[PDB]
Amino acid sequence: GMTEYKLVVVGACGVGKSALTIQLIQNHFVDEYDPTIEDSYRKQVVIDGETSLLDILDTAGQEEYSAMRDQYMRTGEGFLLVFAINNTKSFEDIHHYREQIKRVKDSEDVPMVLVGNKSDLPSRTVDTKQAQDLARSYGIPFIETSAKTRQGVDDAFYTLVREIRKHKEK
Amino acid sequence: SVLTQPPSASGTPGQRVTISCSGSSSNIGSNYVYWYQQLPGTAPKLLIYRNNQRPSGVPDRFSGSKSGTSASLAISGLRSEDEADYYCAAWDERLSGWVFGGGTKLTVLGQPKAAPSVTLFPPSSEELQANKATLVCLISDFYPGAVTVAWKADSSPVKAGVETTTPSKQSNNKYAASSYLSLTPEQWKSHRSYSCQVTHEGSTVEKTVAPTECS
Amino acid sequence: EVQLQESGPGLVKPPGTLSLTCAVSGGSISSSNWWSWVRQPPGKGLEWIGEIYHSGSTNYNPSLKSRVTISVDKSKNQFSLKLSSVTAADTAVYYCARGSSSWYDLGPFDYWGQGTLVTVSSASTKGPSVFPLAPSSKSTSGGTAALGCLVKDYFPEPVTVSWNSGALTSGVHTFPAVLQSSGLYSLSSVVTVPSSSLGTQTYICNVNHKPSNTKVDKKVEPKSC
Ligand SMILES: Nc1nc2c(ncn2[C@@H]2O[C@H](COP(=O)(O)OP(=O)(O)O)[C@@H](O)[C@H]2O)c(=O)[nH]1
Ligand SMILES: C[As](C)(=O)[O-]
Ligand SMILES: C[As](C)(=O)[O-]
Ligand SMILES: C[As](C)(=O)[O-]
Ligand SMILES: [Mg+2]
Repeated sequence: GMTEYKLVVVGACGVGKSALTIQLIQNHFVDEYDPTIEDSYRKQVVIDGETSLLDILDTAGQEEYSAMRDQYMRTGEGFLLVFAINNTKSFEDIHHYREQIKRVKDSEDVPMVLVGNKSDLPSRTVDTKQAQDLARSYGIPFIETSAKTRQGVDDAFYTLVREIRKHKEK
Repeated sequence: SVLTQPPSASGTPGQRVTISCSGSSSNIGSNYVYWYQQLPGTAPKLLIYRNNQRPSGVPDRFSGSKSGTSASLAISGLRSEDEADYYCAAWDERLSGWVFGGGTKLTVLGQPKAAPSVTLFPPSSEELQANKATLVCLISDFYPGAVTVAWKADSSPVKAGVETTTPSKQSNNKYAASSYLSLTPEQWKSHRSYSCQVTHEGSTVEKTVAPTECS
Repeated sequence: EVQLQESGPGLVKPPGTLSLTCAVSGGSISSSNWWSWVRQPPGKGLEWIGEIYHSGSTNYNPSLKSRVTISVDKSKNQFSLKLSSVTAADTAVYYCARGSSSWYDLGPFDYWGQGTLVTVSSASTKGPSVFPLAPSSKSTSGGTAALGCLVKDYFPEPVTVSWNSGALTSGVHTFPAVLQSSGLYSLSSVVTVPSSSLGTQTYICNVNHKPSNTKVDKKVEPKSC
């Protein structure tokens, strides 16, 4: 009954991976967090009444192609594809992450959620409809999050968990 | 240590060597085994996890296995760089603690003989001002890690005031040692000569210093 | 690459309490890992001390349970060790480590600190006397010459030695210390340099003895009558 969900948060540098993760765990906004730190975190939550154990891997940059690093990622059951809305290139890298995720799990069917972060900014360079379209071509939801105001943070993570249930219960 | 390993293992280069680790039902019988490699002067490094899986930089020739209450580490392509201490570890249900084996020092046999370099230093003028006198004999880069050091006041052997370390493995699998002779400034100034005499595999290197000389 | 560094007194007198701290860099103390203390008596094998999780939960080696306390300080991103009623049996190298990953188990010790020798004894700290080992017109080896520093009569270990404040790395050989019958240690550090630079280049050995909070920079100059 006490079930485990292993989530991986991926994305380009500065998109808010550490920001979104720490908001979910420690319930506050970290201003300037070390970009190199890659850690796992654990949190007990109640999603749709079910008490769940959340293990989240907040990835940090230097992507590697050692076998163990692949083994490290295969442990992930869901993947938050995170980009910033004021970063045109972080959105262009989304497919570069999705291809690598499918490669390590060897599957065309991997639970993922597309996340546009920093939705509190007045300046925006990535249109919402532009990301709606890309999400449909993958079959995954799209969440408009802001780690600074904690808007849609739980919504984005909880959705990834729900996208995991509809995979082991098929 | 709660687990049991042989204190030492030997192997000629190229051959396969085995290191055992004996436990009981509380620890190895019930739980995963992990192996660690420790080079001289450094912290241990994970070598095998979950009985038989390898981390990065751990080559093909390292393999582990677990049967019953017992575990084994196998090294096939034995290189000289494998000289190290190896430790097994496991969780013990009865003690509720992590337990280790006593460790195994692996020795790679058949390495070539090397004669020691020897440097002998007289007392510095500064130490003499402080009414002290130490002769320093430094001995490095020798294989079979066994030497004997004899000191000579002129021609007569001197044993009082001699302190000699045990040979210790350097970073290049060779050995180093040093020997110190403590004298009074009067003893130093009286004799015409002092000598450090190092014997290694039947061959001897003797360095000599005198009070009168001064570069 | 999480990094751990242990800091604490090098000498503790018996009945006293050993206190050590591990500063953690490149990783949060609040990650889902277990923070361990391990020790190793010199020349002997490893021995586990205890564990702590960031929530405050601990597991201690049963043989040490009554004397051990492990704490976490998230504000400083540190965890610490307290070992009371020390005896000579507690003389050892004490590593701090991180493991039991919860995301992907690699064992209890994925990452290690470097070490810091803790000596439990009844004798008192003594800082070293540093004397130059001047290269003589005898101790040369052609285009190459050996010079050094004699580090005498210190307690406890360790002493570390660098040359020219780290700019001089190649050719350095610091020898293991000798334990004299007086209970005091002595070592030598030597460096090989071109004998054509003995009049030009300055050579200074940097001797560090943390147990007595002493640093000595000793100029080693050519020998003169
Ligand atoms: N305004 C705003 N800034 C954010 C948000 N999320 C992250 N940031 C900022 O973006 C910078 C980098 O975020 P970070 O979590 O380190 O991204 P990471 O490199 O992927 O881990 C930080 O200085 C944050 O202050 C957000 O939702 N809104
Ligand atoms: C590859 As490793 C034992 O430094 O986690
Ligand atoms: C066993 As050692 C402690 O001699 O490897
Ligand atoms: C915290 As544990 C010793 O059960 O990995
Ligand atoms: Mg980050």
